[PDB]
Amino acid sequence: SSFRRFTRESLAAIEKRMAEKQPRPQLDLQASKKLPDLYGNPPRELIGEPLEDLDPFYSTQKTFIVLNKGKTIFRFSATNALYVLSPFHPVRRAAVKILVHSLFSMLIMCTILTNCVFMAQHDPPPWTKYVEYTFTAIYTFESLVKILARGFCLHAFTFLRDPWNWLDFSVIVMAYTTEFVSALRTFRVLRALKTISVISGLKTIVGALIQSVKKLADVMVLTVFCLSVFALIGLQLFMGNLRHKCVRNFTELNGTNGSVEADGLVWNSLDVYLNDPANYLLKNGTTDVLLCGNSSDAGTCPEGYRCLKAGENPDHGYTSFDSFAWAFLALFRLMTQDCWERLYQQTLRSAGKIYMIFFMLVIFLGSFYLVNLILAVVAMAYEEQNQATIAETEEKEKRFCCPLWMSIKQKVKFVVMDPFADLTITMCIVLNTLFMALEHYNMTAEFEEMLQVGNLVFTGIFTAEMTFKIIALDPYYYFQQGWNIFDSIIVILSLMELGLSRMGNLSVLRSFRLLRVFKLAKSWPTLNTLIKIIGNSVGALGNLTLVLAIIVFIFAVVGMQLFGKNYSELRHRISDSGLLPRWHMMDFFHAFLIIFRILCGEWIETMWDCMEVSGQSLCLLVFLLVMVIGNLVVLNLFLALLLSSFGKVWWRLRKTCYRIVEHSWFETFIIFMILLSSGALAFEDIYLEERKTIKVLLEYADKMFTYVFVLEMLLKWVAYGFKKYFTNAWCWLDFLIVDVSLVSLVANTLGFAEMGPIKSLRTLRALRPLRALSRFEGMRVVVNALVGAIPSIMNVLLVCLIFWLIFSIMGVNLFAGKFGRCINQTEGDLPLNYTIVNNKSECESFNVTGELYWTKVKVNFDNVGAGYLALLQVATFKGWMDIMYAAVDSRGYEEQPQWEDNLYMYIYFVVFIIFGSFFTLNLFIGVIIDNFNQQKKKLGGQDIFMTEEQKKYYNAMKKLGSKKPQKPIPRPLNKYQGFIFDIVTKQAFDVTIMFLICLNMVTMMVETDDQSPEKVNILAKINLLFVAIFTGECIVKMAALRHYYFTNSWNIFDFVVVILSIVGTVLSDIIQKYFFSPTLFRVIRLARIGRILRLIRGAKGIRTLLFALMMSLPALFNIGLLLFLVMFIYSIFGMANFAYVKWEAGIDDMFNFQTFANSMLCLFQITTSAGWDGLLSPILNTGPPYCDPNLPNSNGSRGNCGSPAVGILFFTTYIIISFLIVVNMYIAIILENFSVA
Ligand SMILES: *[C@@H]1O[C@H](CO)[C@@H](O[C@@H]2O[C@H](CO)[C@@H](O[C@@H]3O[C@H](CO[C@H]4O[C@H](CO[C@H]5O[C@H](CO)[C@@H](O)[C@H](O)[C@@H]5O)[C@@H](O)[C@H](O)[C@@H]4O)[C@@H](O)[C@H](O)[C@@H]3O)[C@H](O)[C@H]2NC(C)=O)[C@H](O)[C@H]1NC(C)=O
Ligand SMILES: C[C@@H](OC(=O)c1ccccc1)C1=CC[C@@]23OCCN(C)C[C@@]12C[C@@H](O)[C@]12O[C@]4(O)CC[C@@]1(C)[C@H](CC=C32)C4
Ligand SMILES: C[C@@H](OC(=O)c1ccccc1)C1=CC[C@@]23OCCN(C)C[C@@]12C[C@@H](O)[C@]12O[C@]4(O)CC[C@@]1(C)[C@H](CC=C32)C4
Ligand SMILES: CC(C)CCC[C@@H](C)[C@H]1CC[C@H]2[C@@H]3CC=C4C[C@@H](OC(=O)CCC(=O)O)CC[C@]4(C)[C@H]3CC[C@]12C
Ligand SMILES: CC(C)CCC[C@@H](C)[C@H]1CC[C@H]2[C@@H]3CC=C4C[C@@H](OC(=O)CCC(=O)O)CC[C@]4(C)[C@H]3CC[C@]12C
Ligand SMILES: *[C@@H]1O[C@H](CO)[C@@H](O[C@@H]2O[C@H](CO)[C@@H](O)[C@H](O)[C@H]2NC(C)=O)[C@H](O)[C@H]1NC(C)=O
Repeated sequence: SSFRRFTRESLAAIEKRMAEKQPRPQLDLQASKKLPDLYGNPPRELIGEPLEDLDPFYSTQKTFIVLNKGKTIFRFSATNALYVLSPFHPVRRAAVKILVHSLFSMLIMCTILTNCVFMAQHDPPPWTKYVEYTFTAIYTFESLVKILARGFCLHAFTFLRDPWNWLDFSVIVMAYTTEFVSALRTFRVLRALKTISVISGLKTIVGALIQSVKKLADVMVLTVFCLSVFALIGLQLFMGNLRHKCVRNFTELNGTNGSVEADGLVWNSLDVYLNDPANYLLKNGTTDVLLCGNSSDAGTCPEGYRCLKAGENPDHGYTSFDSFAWAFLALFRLMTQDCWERLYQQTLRSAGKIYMIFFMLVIFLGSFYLVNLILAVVAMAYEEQNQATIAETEEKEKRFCCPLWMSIKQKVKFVVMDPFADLTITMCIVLNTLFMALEHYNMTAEFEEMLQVGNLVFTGIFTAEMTFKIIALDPYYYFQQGWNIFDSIIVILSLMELGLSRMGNLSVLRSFRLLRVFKLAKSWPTLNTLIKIIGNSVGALGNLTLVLAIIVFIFAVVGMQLFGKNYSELRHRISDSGLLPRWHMMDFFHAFLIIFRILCGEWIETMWDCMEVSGQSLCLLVFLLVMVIGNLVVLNLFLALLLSSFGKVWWRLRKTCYRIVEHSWFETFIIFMILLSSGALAFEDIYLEERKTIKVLLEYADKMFTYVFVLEMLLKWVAYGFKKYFTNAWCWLDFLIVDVSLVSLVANTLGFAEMGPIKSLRTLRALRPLRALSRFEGMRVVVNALVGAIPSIMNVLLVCLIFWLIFSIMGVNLFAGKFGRCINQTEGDLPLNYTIVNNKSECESFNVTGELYWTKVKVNFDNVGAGYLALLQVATFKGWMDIMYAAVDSRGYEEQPQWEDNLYMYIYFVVFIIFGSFFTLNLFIGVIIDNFNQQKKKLGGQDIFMTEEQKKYYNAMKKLGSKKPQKPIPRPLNKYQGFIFDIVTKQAFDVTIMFLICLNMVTMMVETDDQSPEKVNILAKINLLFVAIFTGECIVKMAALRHYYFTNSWNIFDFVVVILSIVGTVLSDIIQKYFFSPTLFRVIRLARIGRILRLIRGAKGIRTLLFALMMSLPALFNIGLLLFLVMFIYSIFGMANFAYVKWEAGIDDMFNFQTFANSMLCLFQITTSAGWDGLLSPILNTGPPYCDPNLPNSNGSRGNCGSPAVGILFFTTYIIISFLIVVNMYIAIILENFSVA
């Protein structure tokens, strides 16, 4: 009834309606949406035909509606298209019929996919010109349909009205313009964006992505403000420090126009001499110029070398603090924590070791807090649209031999359904995934046969279960749920591998039997959650994954044809020695890998190579665009998955010691000893034997510490009950520590020192700091929080252990003994060509001069135990470079590697990261969030990481943030004071002050290392004007008030910053006429960022976000008290174990474990899980030709080798322990951010 064929009388009626016409359309009637069944199913004769409009909102105007077989509402234009085409024209009727046809949409979709394939081919064949013409013809043909059906721009719903249709018009007009330097074809890849327009599902997701980034202006402004403020701090502190180089010593010849000579050569001038790169000193191992510093903490050049400022720069010239432009980039990289340890070591080496305080604040105030603030908002923004989407569903519902065969069929059915049969199958699955885990590199004939024989017996059992199941219930009913389907495909996949094994030279399908371990999800709940996370990404979140896949492909082909030509021609400017670059862009597969590497968080490493090849300006835009856009989609996908898927004497003495134990003076006495005993541990450096008076003093102190603590335990034992002491977990912790100390002391006095087990027990003195946990309530409440999560953490670790067991066994099968390289020690650690040494047999054949060592990668796939460490390094993105490089080079069993031979081994590492590092991490954070949410509810809706006293202060300080607008200040009746009051209280005065802050902020970015005296004087004069006017505006605003400086707390911040600026601006003039400050002048110069910090008053969004950090300050302090204690404990472990190790990649002469100061620097670097692979490598190696045992050492030890056993345990546990504590910090801000919203 409602639907009818369009008629001219109906058009005239709509005209009359518009006539007397000269407040919201219905959601259910919007375009590209399904029509409700209330109006009725359109007849087959009316589908694809013009029908009158249904919504009264558009009834006034000339609009009409069509529907397809799928009943999608389409609103076209009824006004004359192109001024000649009436809506009733037969050609227009044919055009609109083909526009709504679902077959037409599939035609465009298939064409785009074919075009996307043809755009990924570098150096296309010359016959593709017709294909480009055909794609141009098709795209113009479908574009002409829109013009022939809707108009061009004139009437409401038209072609160039929806923003997405501009893309099609731009593509066709640009394609024809090209048909009417060759790098301008990069615009043709925009045809891949048309996929989003074709699929209606993808369009809404893109709209959701824009909304997510729209709710980020306050955070993005704060992020830019924080980075710019920190850049000015870094600029004024390390201005030109990175240019320090160990220039060779020289002497100046007398006369001869000031010529300078080297040891044997002569240079014309000092400028020419020093700028030469052949007289510097390269760092050991790497090809890096060794930085230095005149400070007492920075590095030192060896004999014959001196520290001089002049030089080019580190990292080809792109890593410097000389200008604000470089300072911003060098600190945005710190914000992302992409290779930040390289800048961490370079700045400490050049400036000094004390400057790690600056890196601590940048990593916290700029990286840890700000990135988490970004992630907190995206989760908040998604929760807002998720609620609305669910709300739109709620309102929709409110409105609305045969008898023998049968006899044996039921008999086997009885056996199959029996629960013991299923349990044995699960037990068989567990054994099968464990028997085949007994795979290593150096096998034997018997072991390989036993493992091979075990394959058929396990495969044969599964076939019998499948054979019995297909006949038991029903052949058709057997398929049913996918659990039965999944078993069928896997069991027949193994049979294909076994049948192929007769000719199976390349057998890898046997590694797919591990997928049967997923059958354990029936009983395991956590395994089910992991499957649901993966299923949601391909299921309900299919569109979001498709958008990410589409975006990654586009950025892969954008860079392939933009930098592909330059990479091939200028490969020598980025080649290691003489070969191709490892990460180039001349091929699509390598182009995609760089995009994937950028998504993983490593961008600047490949940015330097591209900037040195193609162009600095262009490479900066593309690499940063994929960094912002790529992470925005990935973070949206990661957060979407997480939220969607989730006698009287005895009595008398007992009372006396009870009183003394409970006395407060006793409690602080023990705390004093706990801190002192922990402090003396760090004193045992490698120079202890040199200091004769400190080694005996520490030994006496150790005796006193173990005598006081024993007395304390005895007093508690006598006073408190035996059950009371042993029922307290904290008291048990102290009991073990003292027991270890007592055993070591009693063994030393017994004359049984320096033995095997006793000497290992002395190292366990590093657990002495653990006694401080039970005393400070700030740390005890944090420990109480992580103890409650131990059952939840253990469940996730088992699932990740099973998930990583599949990849480790599969990785062992793919690579086992293929990581061996026959290196030549005379040259260096460089694999040789196969034209000389082909395998291990040939390497030993030429082993006549004793210089060919068949070494192997320290972290490799030789067995499941060794494979677990490699997966950990790959998943953590630390040290994975040396794994993929040695894996995409494998050339068979015990064969010499070749450049990119077996190149597609990169796919194995990419898939693992998507599954074992992305989805696995998503499961862990989801469980931890769920667990700690339960603890908050269990505790009574109170913060978990906060003490009782801190709660009072935080609650009291929370009320301080209440906005209570006070009454206006009375006008002073001094005429002149009243006049200045009127011109000051006006808000326009604050705008002028705010404008002056930006000008002062701008004039500090002009600072550069190459500062001429004329530029210095002009800037000094400009600063003098700024400090004068600011004092003037402070002296007139205060003059009007004169009695209420206490109120408006921002009015005291500017008063002290002006006084500080007044002190600074007069000391600088004094300093020029007084003793020159070597480094104190930098501080007073740098103390001017207070003016920049005055912008908080005028920014509401910035102030609110900063208020959340102040809320989370007491919570973060408690968590950080524990992390530093753990870092302190591990540092003492490092000095006792990893001292006197060979200096190598991660262990320089300044970042070793010899001293507490040096070990503290290393552990802070590993706290962010950065560069832990580089530090682990010098411990893993043992024996020649890498290490050299039987080497004399000062502290009794011998040999500079490493300990692979404890070296792996030390770094693996600390990486995990730090991550849990860091995660505790990530959510503490989020909960505070959610509450403050
Ligand atoms: C090719 O041919 C060479 C020479 O025959 C082989 O090199 C030897 O390989 C064996 C193992 O197969 C090594 O034996 C090991 O020796 C350890 C004791 O240390 C020995 O060398 C120490 C000297 O230091 C060496 O390394 C440093 C660098 O760290 C160099 O600067 C030195 O020049 C030395 O090369 C000394 O203490 C002393 O010489 C020791 O003998 C021992 O702890 C191990 O258990 C093992 O027995 C041997 O050291 C290697 N070199 C020597 C001296 O012969 C090479 O393996 C062959 N490669 C193949 C596979 O073809
Ligand atoms: C964050 C994540 O990815 C990145 O690092 C990353 C960096 C830049 C851009 C994008 C991503 C991690 C890499 C691996 C990891 O490494 C430790 C340090 N990181 C910070 C934490 C992660 C995640 C952790 O849950 C953990 O992953 C596990 O699979 C499960 C539990 C885990 C503790 C186990 C051991 C190491 C893990 C194994
Ligand atoms: C730098 C940063 O590291 C990370 O946690 C981190 C996490 C993820 C990625 C990268 C890095 C820190 C986060 C919190 C911290 O504790 C953790 C350990 N680090 C080394 C030191 C920081 C910073 C410190 O200034 C400190 O922050 C405070 O808020 C103020 C002073 C502080 C000493 C107090 C106690 C602990 C702090 C509390
Ligand atoms: C994630 C979605 C929105 C896709 C984003 C794609 C853009 C990052 C690409 C698409 C087209 C590209 C442009 C295509 C062509 C050129 C011309 C090029 O200059 C030339 O004249 C060619 C090179 C030369 O000869 O020097 C500079 C880069 C630029 C603007 C490219 C910049 C990067 C663009 C905008
Ligand atoms: C009963 C359940 C709770 C046991 C859980 C054990 C797991 C925590 C796994 C994870 C990693 C495993 C380790 C991985 C590798 C090895 C090396 C393995 O020794 C070798 O085969 C040498 C390998 C080499 O160095 O080449 C001995 C077992 C061990 C310590 C494994 C012991 C069991 C571990 C700790
Ligand atoms: C290992 O590397 C060296 C080069 O560092 C190869 O060349 C030898 O180098 C030494 C020292 O310069 C010369 O004295 C020899 O005459 C060189 N031998 C030659 C010509 O090969 C050395 O050959 C390599 N080791 C091998 C392959 O035995």
